[PDB]
Amino acid sequence: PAIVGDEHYRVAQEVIRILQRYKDLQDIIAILGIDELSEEDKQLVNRARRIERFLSQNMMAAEQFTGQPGSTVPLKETIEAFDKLTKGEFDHLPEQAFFLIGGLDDLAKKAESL
Amino acid sequence: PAIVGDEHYRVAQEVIRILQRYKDLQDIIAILGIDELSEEDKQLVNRARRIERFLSQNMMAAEQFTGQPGSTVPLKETIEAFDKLTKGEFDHLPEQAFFLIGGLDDLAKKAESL
Amino acid sequence: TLRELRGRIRSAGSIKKITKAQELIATSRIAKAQARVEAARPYAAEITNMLTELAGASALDHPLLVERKQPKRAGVLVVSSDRGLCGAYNANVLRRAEELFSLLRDEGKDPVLYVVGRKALGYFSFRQRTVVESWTGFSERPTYENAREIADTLVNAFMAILGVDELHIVFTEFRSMLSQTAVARRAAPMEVEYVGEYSFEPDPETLFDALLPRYIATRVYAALLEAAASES
Amino acid sequence: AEREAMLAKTAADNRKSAEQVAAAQADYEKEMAEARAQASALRDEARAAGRSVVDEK
Amino acid sequence: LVSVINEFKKGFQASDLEKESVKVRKPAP
Amino acid sequence: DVFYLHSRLLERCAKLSDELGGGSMTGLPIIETKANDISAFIPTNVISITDGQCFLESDLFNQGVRPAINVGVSVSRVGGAAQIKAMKEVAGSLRLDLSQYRELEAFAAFASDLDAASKAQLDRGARLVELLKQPQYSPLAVEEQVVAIFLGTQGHLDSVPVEDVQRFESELLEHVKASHSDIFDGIRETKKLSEEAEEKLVSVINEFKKGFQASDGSSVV
Amino acid sequence: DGQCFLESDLFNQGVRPAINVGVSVSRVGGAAQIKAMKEVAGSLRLDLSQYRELEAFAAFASDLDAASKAQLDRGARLVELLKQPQYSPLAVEEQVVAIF
Amino acid sequence: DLNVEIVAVERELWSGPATFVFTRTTAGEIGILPRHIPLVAQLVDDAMVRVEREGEDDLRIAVDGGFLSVTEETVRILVENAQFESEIDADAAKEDAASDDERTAAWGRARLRALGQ
Amino acid sequence: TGIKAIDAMTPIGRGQRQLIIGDRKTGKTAVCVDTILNQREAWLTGDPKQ
Amino acid sequence: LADADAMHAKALADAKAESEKVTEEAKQDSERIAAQLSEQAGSEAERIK
Ligand SMILES: Nc1ncnc2c1ncn2[C@@H]1O[C@H](COP(=O)(O)OP(=O)(O)OP(=O)(O)O)[C@@H](O)[C@H]1O
Ligand SMILES: [Mg+2]
Repeated sequence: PAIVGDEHYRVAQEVIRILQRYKDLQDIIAILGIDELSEEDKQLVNRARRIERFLSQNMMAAEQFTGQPGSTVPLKETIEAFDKLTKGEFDHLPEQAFFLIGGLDDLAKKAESL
Repeated sequence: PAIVGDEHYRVAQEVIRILQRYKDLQDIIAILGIDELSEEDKQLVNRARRIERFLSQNMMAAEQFTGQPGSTVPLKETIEAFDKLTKGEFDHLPEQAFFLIGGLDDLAKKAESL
Repeated sequence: TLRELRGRIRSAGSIKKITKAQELIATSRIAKAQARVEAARPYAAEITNMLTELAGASALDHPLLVERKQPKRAGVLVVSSDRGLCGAYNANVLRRAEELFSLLRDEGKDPVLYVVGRKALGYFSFRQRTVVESWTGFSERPTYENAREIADTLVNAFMAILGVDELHIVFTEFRSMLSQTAVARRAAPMEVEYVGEYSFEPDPETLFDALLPRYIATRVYAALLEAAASES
Repeated sequence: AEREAMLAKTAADNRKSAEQVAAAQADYEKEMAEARAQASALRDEARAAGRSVVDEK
Repeated sequence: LVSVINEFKKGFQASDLEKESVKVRKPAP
Repeated sequence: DVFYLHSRLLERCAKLSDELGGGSMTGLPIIETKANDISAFIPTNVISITDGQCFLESDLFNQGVRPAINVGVSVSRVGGAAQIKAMKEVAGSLRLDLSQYRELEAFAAFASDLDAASKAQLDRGARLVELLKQPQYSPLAVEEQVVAIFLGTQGHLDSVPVEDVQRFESELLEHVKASHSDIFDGIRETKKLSEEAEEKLVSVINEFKKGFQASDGSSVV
Repeated sequence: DGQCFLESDLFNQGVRPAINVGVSVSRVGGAAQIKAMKEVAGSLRLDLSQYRELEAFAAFASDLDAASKAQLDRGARLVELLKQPQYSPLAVEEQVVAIF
Repeated sequence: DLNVEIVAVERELWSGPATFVFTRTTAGEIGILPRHIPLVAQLVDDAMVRVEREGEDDLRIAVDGGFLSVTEETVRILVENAQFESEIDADAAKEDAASDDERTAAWGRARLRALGQ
Repeated sequence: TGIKAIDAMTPIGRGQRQLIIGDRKTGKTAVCVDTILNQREAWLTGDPKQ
Repeated sequence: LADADAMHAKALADAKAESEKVTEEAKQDSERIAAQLSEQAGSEAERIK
């Protein structure tokens, strides 16, 4: 909390908690199936899928392969975006919308493109 | 298989397979108990105990280790006996019947003595 | 020493895999057992409703509703699992059963065992306590036939043969997933529960008498289902 | 009486037909399976003869 | 020796609460 | 300098540029690990030096998984660049399938209680494991390997019993070579499994299935 | 020519004098016994080793066969028979009668 | 139309609407059509139930010692164990009908009666 | 190499350095002799590039 | 009933035809395998020579 802002630490810890809970539920999903989870578990699984896919990014190193310039997401924008993700504000967009996109502007544009 | 024949090779490799599975299961059996194994694995364990004890033999040089005289088992009889074991024809006999016998006739005699 | 440690680290890994598999299979079987518990709720509710109606129309002198004049023996149906790895499930059930036995002795009643599940048989045989009848091999997947047999034996003992003047059932109630509590219920004689406020064929006395054993059977079945869910 | 006869025999004929469709299916499948098993045995015997001839040569 | 063992074993002293209810649906008995 | 001793050696094994003729020298050093201790000094050194490792384990050998490469632990840093396109596309899902099978192996006794997808993965993995088994002194040409892995990854073995997979593959190739060599010739000459060749291969697999006698007496279709 | 591998674990269990039957062995064997002792105790060491192995195996089995249970009983009685307090030697005749 | 539901002790067995229900209670044979007065009765040990399903053909059920309840909302048949006519094994029912055990004989006879004898 | 496991899971491209590592009597010399044998089809082509 | 009898006879005839074709293909495959293995044996004998 000291070197980074308290908001940064809170958002990062929330993301870590969500991802850890999802990693725990992976065994149940793989063996018992998604439908054997509870509604709260399914909501968390959707949110964790979207979070972990939003952790991806269109790297500059990939510009040579696709052409899409790489994104340099400002730290504040990443913090607020993941605050929105962990609070469920983007749980209604398709998972493919979160792949390889830097920031909320790119998220919205890709969502509208799907 | 090109030297000892396909039958000998198959029986030897099946015996080794059963014994390796038994060695892998011995950790489970000592703690979780035999009752918690799969039915196939339980049958395999019963097979493997008898196979281990049947590999024991009353050798001539060990008369002063056991009192009883030594025995000689033809290779054909060994292959036949182990094919029967690995295939199940002796699962009904007690495992102690397979200890220090050396042959199928001795197996029958010791089983009757039990 | 290093060889021993690596062998132990192998065993522990195999045991971890087996126990994780068992945990996930138990998660599945909890869902199955809870679904069965819910599936039997309609019959229980409807039989209870018609039983209340008949009791309203009945005389309420059935043997299962009147305490014996001097209770000598009190049967106890201890519902335990038939396979291990169930944690303190059996331990909790049998601790509650022993507490019930102490309470019965404090009341002068001599407990007599009916035991469901192999583990309780071992527990009671080690302690030189005789089980009059025992049923095993269905605690994981109880059917209504097992409950019918258990209730029939219990009711026959109650009516009687040395017989028993009372009967309790100790089992692990499945209050919620996190929590399962060993509870003892007196399944006979049943208390008449008057509360603030139909036709019957044949007359409500015979119909009520033929229905009450069915009520005991369905309650024993619900107890077995809930014990299976708690075991899982 | 004949009314009865017809009803019952019609019953049994719809029975025969329902059982005979299954019987034709099962018999065709059994004959096909036997033919395929004999073909596999013939191929296996050919392979065994090939092994014997290669070994002897 | 076997006879001795058997005759000795002949004389050897071995050391060996909720309550189910029917709701009557009427207010008084 | 023992590390150097091995390094100085293994680094001769290189692929030369086109200016030097384009020749290459492939190294297959063999190391005996005592009690499967890959953390010993020489094993550590040569694992560091080399580009990849086929880890052979005696436990897998005794289970009958011979040639006994412990997939998963075994790695090749060159990766798909060292595979023809046919094998690259066919064997892409093989690694994930085997990993899932090793994860699911603890559930082999409860296949009734698993999800449909999980049970299908377990059944697929057992047959893939049987598929990777291979008799000694009998290497398979790349086209035959492509067809064999195609049988398993695409699900054509899902109907064959596990204990018969080794035979079903062995006969099927023996059939294809003798009668439908166009598939092998296409894979060899073009290095990829074309769509028309894939359809022909599927048709021949299905035709062979009808004439295949499972060791248990059942039919596979 | 042999071992008498005395085990602390066995010593604490009350198996005194602590011979781990499995590890212990005498390669002179029956040649160093009187014929009565040899005949009475010909397979005793191997029987006890098998008993120990089975006791480790049958630690938590609840469906032991009749032969297995008989083997455990015989082995436990033999183990009790081989217990012996310090400074209480037994003549060879008494030893053969005991193992008998 | 009647709301007819047949509830086995283990599970709910059938819930389709019907126009007429028919069964032999311990005190005689009875038929129920909508707006029947509330009733409670015990089906005979070897009883059978006919449910005149409005849409398709009637449903014949072998019932094991069930109870019958009629209510302003629904007609309930509580069942220890029941089988639809299509699920009955005719040979098994015939064999059981001769069984010495009272329960087994009654169940087999109920199966025969539901099947159509 | 001709071994389905190696050619599918851990492919060896010429110019690579692949280590066959394992305890005794596990199949290493077998793997390498199989690899050597598998090159006969390439040799019989007569093309130095193969 | 008449249709089922005719279709059963047709199915038996079709099974006979399928068995004939299958055994013909089996003889063809046996000849192919024998030729391949004899060629292999000849090649191995020539290599030994
Ligand atoms: N794929 C295989 N299928 C069947 N048997 C095999 C296979 N690979 C090896 N073997 C057998 O396993 C044994 C060990 O083979 P190999 O000689 O190649 O081992 P190695 O690992 O080189 O060991 P060593 O240290 O003895 O040289 C031999 O019997 C060989 O025939
Ligand atoms: Mg070698």
